[PDB]
Parts: sequence; C-alpha cells; structure tokens
Amino acid sequence: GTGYDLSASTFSPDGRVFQVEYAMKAVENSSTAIGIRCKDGVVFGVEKLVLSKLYEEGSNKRLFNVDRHVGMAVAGLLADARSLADIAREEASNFRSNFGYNIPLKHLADRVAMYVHAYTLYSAVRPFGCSFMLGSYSVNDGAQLYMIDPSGVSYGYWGCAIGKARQAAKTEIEKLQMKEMTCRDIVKEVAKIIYIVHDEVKDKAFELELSWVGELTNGRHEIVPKDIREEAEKYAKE
Amino acid sequence: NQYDNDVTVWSPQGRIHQIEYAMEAVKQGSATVGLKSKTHAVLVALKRAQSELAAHQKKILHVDNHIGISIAGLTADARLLCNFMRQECLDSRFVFDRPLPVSRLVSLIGSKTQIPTQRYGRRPYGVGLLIAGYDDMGPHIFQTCPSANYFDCRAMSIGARSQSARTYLERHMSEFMECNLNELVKHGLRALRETLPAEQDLTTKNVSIGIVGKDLEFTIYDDDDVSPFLEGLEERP
Amino acid sequence: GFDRHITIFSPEGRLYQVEYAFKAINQGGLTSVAVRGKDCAVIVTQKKVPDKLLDSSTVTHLFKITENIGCVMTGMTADSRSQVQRARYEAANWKYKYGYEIPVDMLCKRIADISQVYTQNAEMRPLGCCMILIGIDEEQGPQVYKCDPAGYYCGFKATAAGVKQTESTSFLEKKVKKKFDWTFEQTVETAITCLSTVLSIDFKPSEIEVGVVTVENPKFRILTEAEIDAHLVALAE
Amino acid sequence: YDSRTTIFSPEGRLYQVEYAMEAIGHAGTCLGILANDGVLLAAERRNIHKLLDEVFFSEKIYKLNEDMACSVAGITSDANVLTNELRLIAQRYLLQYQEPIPCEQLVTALCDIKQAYTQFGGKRPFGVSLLYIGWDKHYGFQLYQSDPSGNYGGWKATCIGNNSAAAVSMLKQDYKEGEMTLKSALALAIKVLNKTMDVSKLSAEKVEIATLTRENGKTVIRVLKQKEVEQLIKKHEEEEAKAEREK
Amino acid sequence: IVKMEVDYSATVDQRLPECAKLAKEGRLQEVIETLLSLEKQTRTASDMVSTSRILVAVVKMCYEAKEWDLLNENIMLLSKRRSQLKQAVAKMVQQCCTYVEEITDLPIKLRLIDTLRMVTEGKIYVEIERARLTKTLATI
Amino acid sequence: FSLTTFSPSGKLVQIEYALAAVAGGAPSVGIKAANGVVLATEKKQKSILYDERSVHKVEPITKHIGLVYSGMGPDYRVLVHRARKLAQQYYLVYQEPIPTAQLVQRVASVMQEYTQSGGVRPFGVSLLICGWNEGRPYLFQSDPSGAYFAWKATAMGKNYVNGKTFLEKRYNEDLELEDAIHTAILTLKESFEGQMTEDNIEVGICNEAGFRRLTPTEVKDYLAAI
Repeated sequence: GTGYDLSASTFSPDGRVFQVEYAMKAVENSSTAIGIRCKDGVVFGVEKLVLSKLYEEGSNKRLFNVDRHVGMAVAGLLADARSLADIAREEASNFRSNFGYNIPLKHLADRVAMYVHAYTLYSAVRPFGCSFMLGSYSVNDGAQLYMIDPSGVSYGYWGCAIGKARQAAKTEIEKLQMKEMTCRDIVKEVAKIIYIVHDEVKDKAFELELSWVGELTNGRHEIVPKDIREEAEKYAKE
Repeated sequence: NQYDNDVTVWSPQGRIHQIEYAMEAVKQGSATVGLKSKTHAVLVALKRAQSELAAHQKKILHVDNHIGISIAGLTADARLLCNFMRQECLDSRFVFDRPLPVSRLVSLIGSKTQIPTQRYGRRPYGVGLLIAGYDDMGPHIFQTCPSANYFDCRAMSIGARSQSARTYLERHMSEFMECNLNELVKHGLRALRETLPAEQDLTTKNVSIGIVGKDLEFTIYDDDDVSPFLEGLEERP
Repeated sequence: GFDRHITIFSPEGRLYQVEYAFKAINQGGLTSVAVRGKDCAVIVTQKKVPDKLLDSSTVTHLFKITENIGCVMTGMTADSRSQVQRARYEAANWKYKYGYEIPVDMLCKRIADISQVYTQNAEMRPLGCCMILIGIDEEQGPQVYKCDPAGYYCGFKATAAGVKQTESTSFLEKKVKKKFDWTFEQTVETAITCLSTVLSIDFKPSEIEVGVVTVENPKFRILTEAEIDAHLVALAE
Repeated sequence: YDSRTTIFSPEGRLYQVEYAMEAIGHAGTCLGILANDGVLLAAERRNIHKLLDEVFFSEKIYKLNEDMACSVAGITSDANVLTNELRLIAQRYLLQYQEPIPCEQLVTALCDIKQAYTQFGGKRPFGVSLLYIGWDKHYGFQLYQSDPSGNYGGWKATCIGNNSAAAVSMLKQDYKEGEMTLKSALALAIKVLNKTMDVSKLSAEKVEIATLTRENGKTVIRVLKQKEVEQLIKKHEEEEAKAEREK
Repeated sequence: IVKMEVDYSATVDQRLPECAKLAKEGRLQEVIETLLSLEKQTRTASDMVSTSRILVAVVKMCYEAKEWDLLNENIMLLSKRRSQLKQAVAKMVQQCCTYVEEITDLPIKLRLIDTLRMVTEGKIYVEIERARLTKTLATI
Repeated sequence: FSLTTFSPSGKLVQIEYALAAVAGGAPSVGIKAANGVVLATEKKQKSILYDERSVHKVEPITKHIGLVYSGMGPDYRVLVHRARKLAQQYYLVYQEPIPTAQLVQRVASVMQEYTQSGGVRPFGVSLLICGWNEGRPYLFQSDPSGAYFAWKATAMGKNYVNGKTFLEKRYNEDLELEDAIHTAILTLKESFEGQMTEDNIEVGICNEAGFRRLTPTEVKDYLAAI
C-alpha cells in the first residue's frame, strides 16, 4: 500500500502489481456474467441492472459482436469494456484482411490479452477495468470459449463466470453437466443459473441478455431471439 | 486521499475516484430534459442566466438537420465535443450521403471520451450530453456521461436537482409514445419546471426547445417560438 | 525518497525494483525444473489447475518458440505470454535476417537484453516472469538457459525456478555432484523425482507437463499423458 | 529549497545555478594570465596517484582550435561534451567563413548554449566553468572566463579553482600590465600556483601549464613539458632563496 | 484421504466372482491383469473400498491356487505399483497375516519376510503395525 | 530527467549511489605491462549448477580490444554491445586502420553515450579497456559517470582498495614483461575466497600481436605453480 499502489510500473515489496489488484476489484463489484460451451456451440448470458426505468429496451448491452463468428460478453467498467470491444473488432478485421478467412478464437484471445497486458505494463496508461469472455464456434475447430481478466491471460473454459458473484455461479456451472448437452437446453440452463444468482434480493429488476454461437447458427454469433427465449426465461423463473 | 488525485490511479476499494468526480461536473449544471415519442424527440433545456442584463447563455447545441444535443456541465470541453460530432456527421454525409445514425455517433463519442479516462495528463470530458436524433428507427434520446458510458433512454434528464424531473418523467413515461408534438413538449416543460424551486418559473427567455421529427428537421425554438408551446402550461411550481 | 518505488539506484548501492520483481516470479504458486543430460535436455513444471471448468488443453506454461527451442515460464501469466510472444518474434526475425536457426544462447541473450532495457529507464517496468529455455545445439549438445527480469541470462545442466526453487536446486546440485551422466531415461526420471521431492504429491500423470529436446530427435516434444505416465511407471518401479 | 531546474526563488534568485557555480569553486584549479606576446594557462593536477601513465598528454588543458585552448574546472562528464561542442562550433565557423573563429564569438556561442541549458526544459545546468586563451586578428591575445550561469567575462588575470579567491588576490597584488612578458607571466603563474597549493616546492608533475604564443603569422600553443616546467621551478626557487636571504 | 470420483461397486460385484470361476486354479494371468486395470481405474477414481476388495480377492485367489512364488512378485507389484491406497494395502497385509499363520509349510518364512519387506518401506505407526509385529513374532 | 541527473549543490548523489553499486564484489584486476595489458577477473558462480563456458566476463570488443567489468553485468552486456557497435562504426568510417590503440583512446572517449547520456538510470558498471595497436599498450577505465582514466594497474571489486594497495606494493612497475599475469592472479588471490581454478578465474591478455581471452588450459597452467 501507500507508495506502491500508485502506478502500475511500481512493483510491490512482495512482488505484486497492486494497480491490477484493484482493477480486479471493479470487475468483482460490477454485475456478473456466465458463458457455457455447449456440445456443439457456446452460449452466453449476462444480467444487466436497469438502474432506472427511464432507459429504453436493453441498451449498453454487456454482449458485443467482435467478429462474424465471435462474440464478447464483458463485465466491469463498461466504457473501457466498449473501447476494448472496439479494439477486438479492429484486431479481427485486420486479421481477416491480412491472412484471410476467420480469426481463430485462441489467437484472437491471445492478441487481445497481450494488448491488455501492454496497457497494464506501463505507468502513464492504466489497466483496463473489465473482464470478458470470447466465445466462437466453427465446424473445423468446434466451439471455444476464452475468458480474459483485467490483467490476466486468456484461459480455455468449458464454462466460466465473472462479475459480482463468480463462485456462486461457478458452483452451479460445475453442477451442470456440459460437453453432452445441446445449446438449447444450455440457453435454458444459463438463464436458470442467472436467476439462481440474486437479481432483486438487493438490486433492481434485471434483464437477460443471452448470446448464441454454434452449428445450429452455422457460426454467425448472434443474440438469441428474445421473443422465443422469453419462454426459456419463464422456465428459468420456475 | 492520494488515490483520488489522478485519473490513471485506481482506488483500492474499486472504481477510480477522478471519474466519479467527473460525474459531478454534469451534476453542477443547469437542468435539461430529453424525451422520446413515437415520431419525435424533444429536448427542454434551462437557459441559465448570469444576470438580468446578460443573456441566458446558449444550450441545446446544433449538430445536423437530424441530430441535436443539449450540454450540461463543463462548457469548456463541450463545444469541443459538439465540433467532433459535427465533423463526424459531416464526414458521414461526405462519404456515403446519408445521415449518420445516432447510435453509431454515440458509440464514437464514447470511444473518443474513453481514451482520456486512461491517458495520463488528460482530464475526462466532464460534460453531460442529451443527444436527440431521428434515424431510420424513429426518434432516439441518448445520455452521455463523462464516464464515457452512454445510455439509451425513453426520457432522461441531467443537471442540478434533475432527480425530480427524472421521477416525473418515470411516472409519466407510460403516456409518451401516444402524444402529440405540443403534448410531449408540454410534458417536457412540466418536467423541467418541477426541477427549479417554487420561486423560479418557466419564462420565454430562460428556456430552450429542441425538436426533431420524421418530417421536421432539428429546430431550436426559443422565446417567440417557445410561446405557442408555453401556452397551456398548467402551472403548479 | 522513491528509491524503492522507481527503477533507480538505492542509497546503499542496490536496485530494489528488480529485487522485488524476482520475488514476483515466486508469486503465483508454481515451480519448474530444467535438467540437461548427456544428450538431451528436459524441462518439467507442475500444472496447477483449479477446478475442471478450465481447459487443461490450454493452461500450459511451456511453448515452442521455434522448431527446436522450447521455453517454460514462471511468474505472472500475462508477462509470461508477452515474453513468449517477444521470443517467438525474435526467433522469426533472426531466421529472416540470418539464414540459420537462432541459437538458444543467442535467443536468451536477446530476451535478457530486452529485460535489461526494461529495468533501464523509468517509464516502463520489468516483467515479473522468469523464462527457462532449452534446445539442441550442434557442436554443443543440449543447451539450457534462464533469462530473468533483471537481464542476467545464464544457467546450465540443472536449473530450477519457482516458489520452492531453492530446494530443487539443492537436490539437483546433489545429483550433479554425483558424477554419472544421465541418458534419455535418467534425465527425465531425475527431473520428475526432483519436482516430486520438492512437492510430495506422488505426481499423478496429469498435474505436470514435461518438454523434451533430444539430439537424435530434435524439436520441442510436449510429451503427452501416455509418455509421462510411462515415465512415471518406470521411475516408480 | 530546490526543485526542477527551471524555477525561481521567492526572492527571485536562481539558487540551483548559484549552487552549481559555487560548486565549481569546489574541486579543480586553473588560472589564466594574459601578457604581451604570449598568454598562458596554469592548471593544478588534482590526482597524482603513481598508478597512472599520463598518456592522454593533457587533462585540464584542452586544445579546442588552431588559435585557442581552454581549461575546464567542473565535472568531467559535462566537461568532455562541452569541449567537444566547443571544437565543433569553432570548426563549423571555420567551414562557414574560411577563417579562424574570433575568441569572443566562440565564447559567446558556448555561453549561449549554457544559458539555453539553464533556461528551458527539465535539464540540469552544465556544472562546469572553463577559461579560454587565444589570439585573433582583431583583438590579438585574449583571455575569457565563463561560468555555468552562462555569463562569460573578458579577463586578463584570473583563477577558477578551489582557492580562486587567494589566487586572484595574489595575482592582483603582483600583476603589472604592459611591463608583463611571457617569462614574467610564467614566473607569476608558478608563484601564484605555489601560493594556492599548500605543499611548497611543487613538483612538475602536479602542475600542467600551456602557453600560447604568436610566431611568424602563426599561433603556436605549446604545453610546457616536465623538463621546462621544472626548470621554471628551479628559477623560481633561486629567486625565492635570493629574496629571503637578502633581508 | 481423497474424495471418491467414480465408484465401480456394481462392476466388481458382477465380475469379480465370475473372474474367480474363470481362474479357479489360477492358471490364467490375464484375469489378474484385468482386475489390476479395474483397480487402477478405481484408484484413479480415488475409491478405497473397491481397491481393497480387489486386493483381498487377488490374494484369496493365490491362497486357493497355492502359487507361492507368483504370490511373492504379485504382492510386490501391488505394494510397489504406485503405493495405491493406504487403506487397501493395509487391508491386504492383514488377510496375508491371517493366511500365513494357518499353513506351516517350508517357504512361509519366505512369505513372512516378503511381507516384512513390503511393510518396512515405511508407514509403520500409520496404517497397521501390529501385522509387522505378528510377522516378526511368527518368524521367531 | 531523461539524462544523467540528480545533482544537488556540489554533489552527484545518483552518481555516488551508482559508484556504491559498482563496488560490486568482482575484483577484475587490470595490469598494464611493457609488452601488453592483462585483464583478469573472478568467475565465482553460485553452486556448480551454473556454467563457466556459457557466459564470459571478458569480451573482445574488436581485434585487439578486450574488456573486463564490474557489478551490474546485465548493464555491462548492453555497454559492451554498444562499444562493439561504436568501434565497428569508427572502423567503417575510417576504413582499414586496424584501429585498436589509436582507437582505444577514441573508443574510451566515445564511451560518453555510456554515461553522459545516462538513460534516466545511469549504468552501474565500471569497465577496463586494453589495446595495443600503437607499438605501446593501453589500459583505460570508464566508470558509471566519469571518463577515461588511463590506469596502469587497478582493481574494481569489493576489495578494490586492498587490491590496489597490493598492486602498488607488489610494484606493478614498468620493466615487467608480458607475464605480469602472475601478479594479476596474485592480486585476485587477495580478493578471492577459495581454491581458484581454471573455470573460476577468467583472464584476457592484449599484447602487440592482438587480444586473446585465455582458455581454461592456459589459465590452469598459470594457476599451477602459484
């Protein structure tokens, strides 16, 4: 503390970077998220606090489309999250322009994690206050899902959660048996887990932003049709 | 408190303090409301006056025929944002001859304002923006805070004592889509009038109206143009 | 003051920032062992996987920098990946500028020079990750080197890095003092028993990931589950 | 109170620059005396450890141009770069005008660069003050003293060393313009160096002196080697012995 | 010690007695190997009761088929494979203790010392020491 | 700020801390003999895990310029790389002078990027330079902030004071032949704690024929009969 947690370039006496240790606290404080790799795809899901009913239908959505087959579910400081999503979109576009075809998810996650590490390495710039999952599917490489901490590195996840209640979500995620369940029931189950996570116990009403990618969508990461997934929300309510 | 000195540094408890102080810049400013309808977007801004001799300053800035903004807070780095938005919209006109959709413009503003929140020696743009635009999906109202986290809103207000206007809009937001132009403008006027103390009241000289519609390009109405809307005020200070 | 806060020389005549980064390598809870043999060089590190929701396929700390050089990383994972990317870039750039493949010692020297530039100046900070890189070199046999956050690139025969690196180095010193060369069965078994004596869990053949480079067979073989299980069975016999 | 170099004082003083200039008095010792048909520099060799070889052939005295030579009295790190820049300026003038650079112009350029160093940016002032002796077509033999403040001065008998006050007092007491010659200037320089150096009977190794003389249409800057220096020492010793015994 | 992952109580119940019938006189070693694979599977699944039953069955098969030498290297392999489960090996020694005391024979002294070597590798105070005391008394 | 800095009134505090750092613990003695110059240092590796033929303390900058150093070895690597580049650039500009001893003074002078442009943090290594392409040998020392000193015999280790005292008492002298390396090894012996061996001691010699880092065979041969 004191003089060591002032700039990211200052190492702790024990050998730690306290700026990122505090940036992780913003992710821990912001709303939670969940992403599950189904048998033939990856299903996302994020609850979003409607801080006031003055807002329209779900805006500043935690889900983003960084590429044609790749989607990003982010939590934490949302402005820097959107800036990082723009960075990821630019990286995917550059890779498609240079090497053709579609950017593999592992390489995209590695590059964006390296960019985040570059931002947390120096002193003038500050570490990003956001953690996100990158999910994509392809016929060749199946379904992948990588999660990036505000300072850490991408890690392969069968199913991951980040935000306010990580352990509470992860317990039921590990309770759920993935790797053999189709993405439909996985949408139902991610909605169920999010509603199991507390929504109105001490906060306002929450909206359910759920994303899709898989062979059922032949790649092409898109937001699940909310009109037909309201019944999945109803099953989650029960 | 050490950790509150600079924007780059991060507080141990979580979010940084400089941006939280930045949101107080919009809090310390004249009130302004902005509401959507089925076909129109209307901004009602309180033209704060220095003295009776001086004018009531300028609010509800003009961006393009279909986009108009209302500032609230630090006026220095607000004309800069207005210039940036004007330049981006004109670039869109110059490249593909179409009105720049409001959502993309707001995303550009958020991305542009995000960088100062991370670059050392650069203060965040402590300006609250109430952007009114009419893209192909009807009217749109967006709120841009200095935290670079924009929001879409059916009806939002920012400024000093704007919480009362927020509550009035929320209680009356159900009957907003099906309202005539004059009816919606009167809703906004009632919302703004509820912000000031009972001594203050709406005048033709201290209020500004910005209306954009399907067939109506963005227009900044003032005293003579406001008087037809100001009639039927139903004054309950 | 700020002697212990920035990369500046202490009044006592020391450099405390890199001294803290070396302990940062210890932070993270991991260990690695590198053993050079008569003809091969093997490196093994534990694979600490909390919960099975992670993909054990990609949680590795060892990588292929080029077709014949493999590294293992100890410390913070972000800096580790950044230095791995830098090493791969350096190897590719050397192969482009010079036709022959980059010697492992030269690659370690370049990485250590980059780290020394990092500990120089004050704008940036040293990367808290210690890299042990191995590879077969003609007219030199197997070669193992370590580059540290300071920039001191050295290490040979038996060298370890991590939390309990001192105990592993002591046991490997005892083993190398016992004058007998290790073939391509004894080197792997020596590394495995070293890491097992350091952390007594009996090393179920899933929590470690060993990289091997031999002379008759080049390339950085990341031995699969079957190979590590067979070596473990042979050792525990 | 001191801070980043480009500051002032509540009174209005440049205390960083003043501190640097006072520190110039600390360490090093050089003196320049101007006489007709020859102007010379005398330098005190600080470290005379027997483990050196004296192959650089000059430590304090530096030849900066065909018609001039300097002697630093500050930190050697800045002294080397300042001498290099001074030689570069002189040779640039020689290239531009095809004529040896006047001493005053060279000194003004150097003090301008020092004033710039102490003026703008977060850069340390050049902690070094140096003398200059030289000859030109306009003013003949000239001597100049420049301080780290960038305010040079045209002197004729001055010292810049540790006991610079004592040395300049000894000069003022025993300086006679017009009547002064090269040999008398040598005698006065050796005498004042013996005064400012506590150990009497100074060795030729601890003192380095260089004389600039005007030959036939050509300037010769000869550094006095050991034998000539100790012969001057012997003549001075004879003079001292005669003066002391004749009382 | 460690939490059980995958139980094979149904598998051992349906197969172990059938394996005993298939190798009533113990002429087949493929039956021994396949239960070694099965107990390895349960060992990787961290199950103690299944491994203990397999070891007890294996030694019981050696008792009935009276292969004294093959018992020696079989128990050596079982106790030295990866050390298995401390509960299971402590059990297996106990029925070995119960069996060596009933048949006088000449090479039971070799059986006594063999188990002594298997238990003298450590783990004396922990996981049964009375067996080693009884074996030493048996040697006396 | 971004250069050699932190100079208060009458002091160079940062430079003084750099000089305290270069006190180090590696003696790295140097002796200028009549025939040539010997730069001998101590390679006391921690344990036997480290190797001695992998990393070197003596580096030949060019054909007959050899270099030995002091504390902060990682800084020394960058410094010797810069010195090699500078000497190569000088030889390319002034093509084919075989520049070693008419360059040793020059390369020592161009060791101003070494410290006069410190790079925020000054270098923490003092280096001894040897060259003999002038018919005469040269021994120079560049410190973390100063410049060429033109030594004849010196040490830059933890016991550099007593090492220099031993050098002067043992009469480094002027008539000493090229085999003053025995005296250099003896001077190391005073600042050495152990039975020094061929791999424990690294020495390079620079005579009129050129510079050469003595292999462990000759180092052990000289260490024999000591």
